[PDB]
Amino acid sequence: VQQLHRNSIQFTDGYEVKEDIGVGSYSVCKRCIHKATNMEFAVKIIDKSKRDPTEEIEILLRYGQHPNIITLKDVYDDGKYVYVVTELMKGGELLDKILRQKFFSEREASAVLFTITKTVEYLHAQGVVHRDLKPSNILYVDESGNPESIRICDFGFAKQLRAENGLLMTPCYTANFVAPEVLERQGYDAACDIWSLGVLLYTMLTGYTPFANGPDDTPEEILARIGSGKFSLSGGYWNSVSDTAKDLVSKMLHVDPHQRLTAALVLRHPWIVHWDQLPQYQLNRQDAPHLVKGAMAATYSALNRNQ
Ligand SMILES: *[C@H](c1c(-c2ccc(C)cc2)c2c(N)ncnc2n1CCCO)[C@@H](C#N)C(=O)OC(C)(C)C
Ligand code: NA
Repeated sequence: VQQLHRNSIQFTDGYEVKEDIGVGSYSVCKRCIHKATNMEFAVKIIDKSKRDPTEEIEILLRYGQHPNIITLKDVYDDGKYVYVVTELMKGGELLDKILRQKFFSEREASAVLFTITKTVEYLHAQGVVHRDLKPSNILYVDESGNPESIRICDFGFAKQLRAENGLLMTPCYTANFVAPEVLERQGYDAACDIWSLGVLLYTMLTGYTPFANGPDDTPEEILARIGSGKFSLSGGYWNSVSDTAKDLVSKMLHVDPHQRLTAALVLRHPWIVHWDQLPQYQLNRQDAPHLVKGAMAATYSALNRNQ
């Protein structure tokens, strides 16, 4: 792999390291400054002895050109750590910014889901599944609040479909070859990416998550809700929401992964297609962004205990 950058020169040579902006067990995101131009960037630093970042980086190299995918700017490998330099996101988490907008509308929500689902329809069509589309991994690059500034930002769990050979495959070229039940697994992962977008949508419309009330909810109870197939689309915050939007929600959160909408079908839904008939007036939402952040972290911690 030309992703063998161990031979060139120094990250610390060309950038000034600033503060952490995110932390995990085998990687860290810090903010940084390109010494020569004084321009700001983010840099995920990845421990090579703990994880192999090759698939993330390749995916970023091939698809980072997408207007709604985080854009890779540089990358180093001093041997022990890979330094992945990107554009720095100045708009914060998308869902959080939206929840703190008292007058957010259905029309806005549809444009947001369009932009995001368009992006995942493209990834899926190129054989990529994200596997971890939580709302905290979707950010705004600036504070304009335009859909154009949405970025999906972490591909640390993303998977590119391959044949046994180790050769890259698109869902379209299904001739080979390396297709043993791996078929169904990719098919299920893309369905989980859609589910995650259903969760995002639910929460945008009403200001709460469908399967968790706060960070204190036990993982067992969240899983029971998730597996019950049942969730409320009535009353309170749901009264003021169109029936077209509730319909789309039911189909993106459909408990049956085989009945769950595809990205392609999501974009053919009237709530996405006839945006121009969607109301621009206020939605009636709960106002508890921090509680939601907790419930969201709870929902994914409960799902990701194994993975
Ligand atoms: C990293 C992160 C990034 C970022 C994403 C991807 C790559 C290759 C490099 C950096 C980033 C950017 N570009 N702008 C603003 N904030 C950014 N963060 C921090 C978000 C808050 O934690 C994180 C993400 N996404 C991340 O996942 O960090 C750990 C893996 C948890 C350490
Ligand atoms: Na991009």
